[PDB]
Amino acid sequence: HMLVLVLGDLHIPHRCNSLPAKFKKLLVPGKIQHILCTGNLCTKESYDYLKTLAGDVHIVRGDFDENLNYPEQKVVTVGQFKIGLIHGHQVIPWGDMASLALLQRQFDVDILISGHTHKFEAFEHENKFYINPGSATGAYNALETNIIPSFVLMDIQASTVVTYVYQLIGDDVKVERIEYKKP
Amino acid sequence: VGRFIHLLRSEDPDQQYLILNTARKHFGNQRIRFTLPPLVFAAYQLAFRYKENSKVDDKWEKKCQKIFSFAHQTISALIKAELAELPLRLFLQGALAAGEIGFENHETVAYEFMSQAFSLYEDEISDSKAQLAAITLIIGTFERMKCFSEENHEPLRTQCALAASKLLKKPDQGRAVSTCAHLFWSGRNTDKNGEELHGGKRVMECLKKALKIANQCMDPSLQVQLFIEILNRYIYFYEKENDAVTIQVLNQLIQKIREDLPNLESSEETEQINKHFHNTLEHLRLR
Ligand SMILES: NC(N)=N/N=C/c1cccc(/C=N/N=C(N)N)c1
Repeated sequence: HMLVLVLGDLHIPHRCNSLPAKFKKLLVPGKIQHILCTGNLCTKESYDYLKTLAGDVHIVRGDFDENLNYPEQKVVTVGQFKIGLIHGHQVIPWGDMASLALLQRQFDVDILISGHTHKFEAFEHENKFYINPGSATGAYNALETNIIPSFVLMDIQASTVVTYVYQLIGDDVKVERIEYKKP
Repeated sequence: VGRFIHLLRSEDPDQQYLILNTARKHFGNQRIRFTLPPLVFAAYQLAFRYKENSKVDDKWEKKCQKIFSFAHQTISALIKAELAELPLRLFLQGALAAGEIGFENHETVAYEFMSQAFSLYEDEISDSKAQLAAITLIIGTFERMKCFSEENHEPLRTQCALAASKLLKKPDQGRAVSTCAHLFWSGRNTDKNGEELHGGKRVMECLKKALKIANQCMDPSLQVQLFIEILNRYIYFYEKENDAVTIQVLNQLIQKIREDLPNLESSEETEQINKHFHNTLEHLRLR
């Protein structure tokens, strides 16, 4: 019913030159409706690319974004779900589930999307859902040596969201399915 | 652009180094904002490559030293070009990388990188928003690092706390001093064999200071918001099994918030502060 692309930590041109060819092939205009982006693009160029894929694009500010136009954080409502969005360099310790949970309480969200770690995550904790799309370009990160290019597609239908994680392993795109229902 | 360098991946790290150096030498002062940072990240990437070759390359430590010199010097060129925000961040990333790679004198290099960051912080970061952003990044980076002995960890720790306490705006101070709590808890040093400091009493001093600071805010909406944020910080350490966080402290703060919350002006902003508190209570009751 409702398709939402979730991606970020591109880090072009700082750490990477572009998205993998296989991801670009999968990401075609007119298919996705909403984009939620965790930031670190890190230039207008990448914003312009995202604007090709959909009309509704929401971006939050990464630590290396040049465009300080972007908000630190955003709350977007899609259907029955209240969805929070933040890059995650402000969440300390970085990637800590408990610190993420503090923010869910503050933002009052069913789902919290964050980045920064360059590692895909999708899990439920105290009946709330947490998503990290990872880095779409598989960008370098000091704290993790095996970075896999990843992004997420949320299929939002009524009180259920099916999240598909797309991961580039070798020259092969692998897909996983995670389901979350509102309490 | 400089994204060209990302397309060049020699299988041999020694060839990568040459490639990197010829690229840097190839690169006016306007262009380098976009042209030099990729080189810095490529350098960090190469250092990890040398570590991964530690069993096979007799000279890997020396090459790592060279790479960090190159990065230091490349970042310095950006400073000269009248940039502050990006060089600060590049220095932090350099400290991170050096921290993670156990080459000879990595600690000294990590410390130099952190110092450079602090220097740019003190001298060139002018706006309250930029300062709060930069200090949060400094704290967040340092909290992940495990390479420093106590003799080096403590000055950085107290420097973070000092910088936090000296932000202009009392809300900012409150948040920043509160965030430093994580350095005393989940920060690590070599002394403790890479285990977390779990300095539970010092965590309490931080949160106490943040409360004292939130008490000095005259905006009532802002004061209560900070109170609820700090409560949540107290809850975080409670569940992490900090024995210094007592139920008396939790309940007193809960009670203060209940006292002050009805006083607020009715608004959307007030509704969100109420929901934040309600969500906090629900978490404690229902888990
Ligand atoms: N380094 C980058 N990307 N941008 N600006 C650097 C710079 C140079 C001189 C002063 C400042 C301080 N800026 N303060 C704000 N609020 N932009 C910042």
